Amino acid sequence: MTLKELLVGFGTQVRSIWMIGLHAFAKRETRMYPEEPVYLPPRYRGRIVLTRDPDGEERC
Amino acid sequence: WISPELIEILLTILKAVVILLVVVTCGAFMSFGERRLLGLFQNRYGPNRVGWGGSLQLVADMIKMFFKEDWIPKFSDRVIFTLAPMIAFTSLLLAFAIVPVSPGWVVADLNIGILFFLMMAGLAVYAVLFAGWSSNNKYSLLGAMRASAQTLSYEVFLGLSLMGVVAQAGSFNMTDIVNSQAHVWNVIPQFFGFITFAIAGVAVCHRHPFDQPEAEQELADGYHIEYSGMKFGLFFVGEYIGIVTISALMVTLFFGGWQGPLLPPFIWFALKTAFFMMMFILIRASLPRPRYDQVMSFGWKICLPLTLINLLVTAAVILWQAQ
Amino acid sequence: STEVIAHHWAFAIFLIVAIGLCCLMLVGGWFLGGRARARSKNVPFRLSAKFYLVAMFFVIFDVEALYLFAWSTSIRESGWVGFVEAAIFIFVLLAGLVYLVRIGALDWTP
Amino acid sequence: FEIPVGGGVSDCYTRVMLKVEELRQSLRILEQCLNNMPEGPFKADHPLTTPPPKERTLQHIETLITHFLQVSWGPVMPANESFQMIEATKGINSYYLTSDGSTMSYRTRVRTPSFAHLQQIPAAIRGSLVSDLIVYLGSIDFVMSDVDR
Amino acid sequence: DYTLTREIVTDPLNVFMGKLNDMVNWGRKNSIWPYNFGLSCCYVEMVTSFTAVHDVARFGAEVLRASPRQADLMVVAGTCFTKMAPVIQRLYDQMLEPKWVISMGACANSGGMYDIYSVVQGVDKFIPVDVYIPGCPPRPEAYMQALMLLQESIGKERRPLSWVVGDQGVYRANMQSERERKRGERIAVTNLRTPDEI
Amino acid sequence: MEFAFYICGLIAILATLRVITHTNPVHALLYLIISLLAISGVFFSLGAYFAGALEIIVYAGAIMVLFVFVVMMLNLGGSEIEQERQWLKPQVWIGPAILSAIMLVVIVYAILGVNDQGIDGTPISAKAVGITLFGPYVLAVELASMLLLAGLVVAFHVGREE
Ligand SMILES: CCCCCCCCCCCCCCCCCC(=O)OC[C@H](COP(=O)(O)OCCN)OC(=O)CCCCCCCCCCCCCCCCC
Ligand SMILES: CCCCCCCCCCCCCCCCCC(=O)OC[C@H](COP(=O)(O)OCCN)OC(=O)CCCCCCCCCCCCCCCCC
Ligand SMILES: CCCCCCCCCCCCCCCCCC(=O)OC[C@H](COP(=O)(O)OCCN)OC(=O)CCCCCCCCCCCCCCCCC
Ligand SMILES: CCCCCCCCCCCCCCCCCC(=O)OC[C@H](COP(=O)(O)OCCN)OC(=O)CCCCCCCCCCCCCCCCC
Ligand SMILES: CCCCCCCCCCCCCCCCCCCC
Ligand SMILES: CCCCCCCCCCCCCCCCCCCC
Ligand code: SF4
Repeated sequence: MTLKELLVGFGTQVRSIWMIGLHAFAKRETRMYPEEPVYLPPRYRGRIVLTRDPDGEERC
Repeated sequence: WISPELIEILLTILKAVVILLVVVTCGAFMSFGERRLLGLFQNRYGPNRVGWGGSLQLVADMIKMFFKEDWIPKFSDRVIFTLAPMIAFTSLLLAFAIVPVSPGWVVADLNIGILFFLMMAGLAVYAVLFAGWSSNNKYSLLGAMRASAQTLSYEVFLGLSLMGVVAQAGSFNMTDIVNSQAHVWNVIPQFFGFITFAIAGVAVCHRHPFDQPEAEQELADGYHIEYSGMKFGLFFVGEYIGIVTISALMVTLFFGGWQGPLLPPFIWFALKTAFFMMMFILIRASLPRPRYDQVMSFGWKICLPLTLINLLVTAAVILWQAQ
Repeated sequence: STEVIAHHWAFAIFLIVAIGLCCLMLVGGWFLGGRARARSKNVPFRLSAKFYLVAMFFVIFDVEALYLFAWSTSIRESGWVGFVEAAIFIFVLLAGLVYLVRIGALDWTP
Repeated sequence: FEIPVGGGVSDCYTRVMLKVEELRQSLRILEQCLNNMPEGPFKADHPLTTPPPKERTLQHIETLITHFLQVSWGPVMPANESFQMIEATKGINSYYLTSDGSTMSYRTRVRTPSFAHLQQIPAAIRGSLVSDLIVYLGSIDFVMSDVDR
Repeated sequence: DYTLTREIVTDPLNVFMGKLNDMVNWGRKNSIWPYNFGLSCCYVEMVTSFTAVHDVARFGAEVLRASPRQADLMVVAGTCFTKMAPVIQRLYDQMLEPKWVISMGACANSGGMYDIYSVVQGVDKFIPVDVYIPGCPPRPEAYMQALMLLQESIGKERRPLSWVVGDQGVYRANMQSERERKRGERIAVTNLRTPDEI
Repeated sequence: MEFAFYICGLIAILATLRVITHTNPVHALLYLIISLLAISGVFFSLGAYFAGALEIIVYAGAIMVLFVFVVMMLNLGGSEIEQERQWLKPQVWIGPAILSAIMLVVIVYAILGVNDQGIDGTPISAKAVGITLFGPYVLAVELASMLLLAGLVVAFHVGREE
């Protein structure tokens, strides 16, 4: 490789190292399951149930 | 049995044993710290549940690898297969055996020094070759051949990168190398020596981006793939102990060793060593992995001429100011 | 001197305890944990001349490296004459390296 | 939105950067979707809209009948052949449906782009190294579910 | 209640040997190295659990070995295709003791929606499964919940401390079903959020 | 100092004996590496510190790495010559063993009549060796560079793949 290519490559390596270190200075984006409960939107498709009418009888 | 010479003999032996135990535990807890610092670099936490802050994660890994079933392949050659992790551990451990961590705290004040380090590096490439061949896996054999050719391509200039520091000190002794850095640390005059030694030290430790079992995973050609239990653990802990040894050698050869203005000398040595260990982690986190031919061509075409030119220029400078 | 013999004893104990430590971890790994059998557990999971060429280049340049190792520890008392001799040595080295690179000996890629 | 195009040569790198520009264009489309979302129905007013709107199903008998037959026996598609081609994430994806007048497809043919890209692999990687092959596989943007269906 | 693999037996558990068994179980359950094996979309959710937003490394289970010899856990995350079933069996046979299996997703559980000519109807037709995860795909925290369930199962199993001394049988605890454990809290649910909001 | 000398010499002799009679090439190279390590220990016991360092760095760290590399490349397994164990048959080795024993007896008899004040083991450093190498032995250094260049050119010409 050329000298200019080597110097530019070293500069890009330095930039990558610097950006990942600044990432180490950043805020964690981890959702701490299970101590922090998973937020689920109201129409989330998980466990199936059978429900009751307002009178208390089963709707099925 | 009451004599100052005998008391000094057991004092020196106890200091050597303390250095050995601290280095081995530092390598294992640096496997743990590798996990935690990669978590820090990637906006996460890493292992922080097994003990306080994950501090017992290493103990859990050690128990798991001890009580994992011991396995040797039936078609493998048992002696060489067993022997390869032993060399991968002991080579860079005995390379640490020359590092002066404090004034008066050294295991072996040898007249050869970094020559002993070069001896240990050659035995380390033996560990990689033996692990590849003894597994009776042709993929592991091919991967170990590539890893060994890479390691030779960088060990060809490792010592030459150290020769500028040796020339400035006028000695192979490590304490004389430290004492020659009393005014200016060697990273300023031997800057190209420092960068070539750092690249070669990463390469001979098979660290990223020179890690063959992680470089090519689609071929399944890693030379670790038949190792399990405590032999794979020996490979892991030996790799981390090698990182610790390379960091300590870089500190003592290019960053004044234990020398510092205010703090105690061991505190300065430990701080500089921990900084270079952390820089190993950041190198693993940040840089991508070049191609195999590109890596070996970089070692042969760029770094080795740079070490030769650096040695010649260092000699010219030394003889120029020798009035 | 008792300092050098104390350091020799410390070095010997260092090597012995390091070798015995890795031996002890291997023995403990072999001894502990149950063993199980499987049918395919025993089942495992021509290289070019460039490998030999690279290893051979490493050997030759390592010998020239030993010559420069011997030079570098005694540069001051070899003077400028030793500098001229080592410069001739290094020039022959770099000419050999240029020759190897230019003829494709160090080109893994086609 | 714009369609990013290359200079004439398709490497791993040019494919990856083209997908980066495609991501930026998709962000522009999403901004337009956020700013101008029309008011109206989320289901068509067609008798074959499956299922019908749920509130009318729950209180109107003809809608309940339509829902009952659509979810159980199935909607009756009159006998025809239809085709739809879209720009999927990994290339052009198409459905070719043949209906024989029943509540099930007589033939569902799914053209996926990853099948074609994996077939192109030997012509593009010939004369290269294995490292070039794994980088090429990383730059193709395929999944094996797309290839094998 | 325990099941023995060499039958339904009782607990075989000196007080020092119990402490050693607890220490070995603690070390095994806190160091679980999964095998990097991807079958289908469920594997995408598994490696999503490996990333920063979930950080499965916190449980000490991120190492993700490419060799079955270094792996303690096989996650069948995806469909057991008929062509891939010998591959799965060979990779499981190449794993070393102790080894655990998590079947992840409806395909690995039972064949899922793919009751089709080219799909084996569940990975438990030919290899034993320690933990099942329903879902298509299970979300990454469901994989983490199954990891914790596997940790609870490991923490009370009985395995030989050495292969030269003592009983060599593997005892697995007959744990209470999660359905029956959670039935009390699940049936008591009355109202949920209406699906018209965010 | 003599304890190390005699034990390292015995280890080197025994390892060489295992080398010249072994069947597996990788095992033979491992015993050769062990003998070179023992010879380096002999060098360190005599005060030749640079020689021992180069014995492990170059002989047991480069040349035998090349031998091991070639063996691993050749995939030497169940070779027909390897399986025969012709060198283990008495009628093959009894002649050369007698010849080597006679040569050893003559050389040892010549050795035992030389003047011997003993080796003090005073360490001759790498610095003095470097001074001698670039002083009186300058032509040796430059023509050794030429010799290794010749080895490089020959081995590239012969060991090419083409
Ligand atoms: C404690 C340990 C760490 C200490 C920190 C300092 C040392 C870091 C050591 C890292 C070692 C990594 C070595 C990587 C060498 C890669 C060389 C290579 O092959 O690069 C290939 C690339 C392109 O090559 P080319 O042939 O032109 O390709 C054209 C074909 N399309 O060519 C290029 O991209 C050209 C440039 C290549 C890289 C130049 C060297 C970079 C070294 C890493 C950055 C270090 C920065 C300082 C860090 C902080 C120090 C305190
Ligand atoms: C003692 C402890 C501390 C040790 C410190 C070690 C590091 C060296 C000293 C600091 C160097 C600072 C470098 C600053 C780089 C800035 C980042 C950057 O912008 O880099 C990229 C830039 C090229 O930009 P562009 O072309 O747009 O790239 C994107 C397309 N690829 O790239 C450039 O413009 C390149 C600019 C020049 C970079 C090199 C500067 C001189 C280096 C001299 C020493 C040689 C280093 C390499 C030797 C390798 C030999 C094997
Ligand atoms: C599985 C086991 C395989 C075999 C492993 C090794 C077996 C032997 C282990 C026991 C060793 C006992 C101790 C040896 C002596 C230590 C002290 C010593 O070497 O002192 C001599 C000399 C002193 O030099 P200095 O301090 O400068 O004094 C100047 C004037 N007095 O200092 C010197 O001369 C220093 C240079 C010599 C240091 C040699 C260190 C060991 C080298 C072999 C490493 C083997 C690595 C593992 C196996 C590799 C593959 C086979
Ligand atoms: C224990 C019984 C046998 C068991 C089986 C074999 C085990 C290995 C035995 C060989 C290695 C250890 C030999 C004993 C060394 C003990 C240290 C010693 O002798 O120190 C004296 C001297 C110190 O240097 P100096 O300053 O001259 O001091 C003279 C006194 N003031 O020292 C010196 O000058 C030189 C010091 C020795 C040289 C460095 C170490 C060489 C190691 C070579 C190992 C070769 C491979 C062995 C493989 C074994 C299995 C097959
Ligand atoms: C990564 C660092 C590895 C170091 C290995 C050796 C550790 C030796 C510890 C020696 C401690 C005492 C040093 C001399 C006294 C000066 C410092 C006093 C406060 C610690
Ligand atoms: C296929 C051909 C094989 C040829 C093998 C040659 C082996 C030669 C062995 C020579 C043995 C000499 C024994 C001692 C002779 C008497 C003492 C020396 C001469 C005075
Ligand atoms: S269970 Fe669903 S998400 Fe998982 S592999 Fe099967 S189809 Fe994919």
